[PDB]
Amino acid sequence: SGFRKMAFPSGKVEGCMVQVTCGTTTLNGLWLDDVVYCPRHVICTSEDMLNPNYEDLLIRKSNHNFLVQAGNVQLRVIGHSMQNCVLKLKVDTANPKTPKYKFVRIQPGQTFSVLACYNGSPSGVYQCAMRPNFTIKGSFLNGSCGSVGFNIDYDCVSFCYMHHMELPTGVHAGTDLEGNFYGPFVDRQTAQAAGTDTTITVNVLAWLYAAVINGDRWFLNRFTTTLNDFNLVAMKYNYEPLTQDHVDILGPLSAQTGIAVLDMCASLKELLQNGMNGRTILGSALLEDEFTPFDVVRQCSGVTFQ
Amino acid sequence: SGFRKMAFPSGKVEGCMVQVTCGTTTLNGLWLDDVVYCPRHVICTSEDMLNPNYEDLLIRKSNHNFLVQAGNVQLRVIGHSMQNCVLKLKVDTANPKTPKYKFVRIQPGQTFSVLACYNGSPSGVYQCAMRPNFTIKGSFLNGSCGSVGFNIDYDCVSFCYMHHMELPTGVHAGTDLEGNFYGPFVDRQTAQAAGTDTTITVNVLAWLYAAVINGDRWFLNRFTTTLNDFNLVAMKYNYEPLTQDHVDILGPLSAQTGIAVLDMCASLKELLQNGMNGRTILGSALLEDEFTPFDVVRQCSGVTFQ
Repeated sequence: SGFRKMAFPSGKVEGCMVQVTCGTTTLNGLWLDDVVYCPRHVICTSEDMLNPNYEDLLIRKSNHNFLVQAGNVQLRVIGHSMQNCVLKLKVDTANPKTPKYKFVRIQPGQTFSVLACYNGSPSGVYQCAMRPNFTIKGSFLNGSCGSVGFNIDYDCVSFCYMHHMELPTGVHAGTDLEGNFYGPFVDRQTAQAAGTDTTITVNVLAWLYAAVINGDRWFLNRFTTTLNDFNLVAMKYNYEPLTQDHVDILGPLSAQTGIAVLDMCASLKELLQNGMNGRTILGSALLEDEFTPFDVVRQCSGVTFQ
Repeated sequence: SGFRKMAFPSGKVEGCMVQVTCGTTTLNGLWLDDVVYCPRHVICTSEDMLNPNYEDLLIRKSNHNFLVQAGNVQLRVIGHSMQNCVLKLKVDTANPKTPKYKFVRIQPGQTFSVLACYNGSPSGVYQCAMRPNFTIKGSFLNGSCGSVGFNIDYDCVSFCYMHHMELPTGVHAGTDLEGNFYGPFVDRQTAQAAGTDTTITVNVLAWLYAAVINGDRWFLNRFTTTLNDFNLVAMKYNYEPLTQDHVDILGPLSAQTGIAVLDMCASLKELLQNGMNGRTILGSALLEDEFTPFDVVRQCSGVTFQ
């Protein structure tokens, strides 16, 4: 029993982290096979970030201008190219620790683990979600760009995020591993403001199922609802509209607990309208939305990775 | 910016996890040098757990009765001994992935990372604290015993916890790596109830400093207090008494923010008496007590491990 915000084991990703320095800027890179991936703003000074022309700035950079260090050893850069907002630095040595991996572009509402790194060295691991406004609420200081987000299915690491930017409001923006930003954000130090931080309804419901499986049952009420009636309440509280696709995804948790999805929706509706009255659910005083239905099943079934 | 519940990178510990089977019971072991450490209740059936005589049960076990598997390969058990509540299984091969390590017995209030494992395979990593009642609030299913808790300082893993038991109330109990339980708990399936779940005051204060460093400043008030006056409020709310030792430990965070420790205490006192009025601090609707002052400094300074 017990339900915790749980990250994936990070060892497979630790073995891929390197330090990348270009001129005076140092950040992290991801070394997979004979390629190191990093944010293209490694080529920028802080002055450059205000209005960078990346193609022009890149002209002044050769292979030998990218210093790549894995622990205490250099890697030799034999080619480089810009793909969207990432650089691909070809090195002469394939990473002997390369795991099985894929690059995936995730949907808003999906979760992943972040290995926060500085100077190519892992500092910590935590769980994030891609918010509906395409930001993430991470923990990133200077030096952390190029840290990655990932999921693991057995022995395959699916990389889905690379950190690039901190917005003036303290939330975070980045790209997939093909270098395309999530949402409308750009790698320029400008006025970029995030849209509404909407709550991920299907994730709240999954977490309520996790609470029931763990004995936290006080919020179960005598009511049910419909999708359209629930969504009238979802909209007022800045919750994502619940769809039939979401109902289908919650099917297994509904079967395990014997609580119909729409009955759980009516419980959530009462929590939104009445608050929690100073009570807690799984040790939280607010409605948690960064566990997916898949996250709940994994943590409740003990799925492992090798 | 951003502050997250952050675990240590788990790769150094992943390489030490093995599966231990004795008879029909399978759990996890920790392989360091040529010794595998695991809970002694690996020798018990579920019936045995009601009133086990471990010395008697162990008589019926020989080296060859302990099946130890690292991934897909057996390890050969060449000796075994009981130390308190752990078994030490001597194997004929030193773990080639053994990190620099120490065994430490932690104090209540200190935090650590848990690598939850099943059948010797890591499933996830999360952050815990040793509660003042000597329980931990973890996430452990059947199969998870022998999972360990640890801290890392640079390249040295300090192992501090091994999971043994789930209490009927759903909280968790275990030992240090010398096999001595934290608190009064025993490895027997009996009525063991936890004492008061007291809040770790020095950790709440550290987290309030983390909030200020991140721009969450609404709870700063115009008041100060004294240790004795604060502790009159701490006692009413089941908070640990704050001591001068705690004040000294918070010194660096006080210096960085310019907020005197006793001024932060008066802010906390108002939060305890008035509640948070539906507001949040670092995304939490309650007062968080599982970050130590050291955890805050590390996460706020970007300390790394290699």
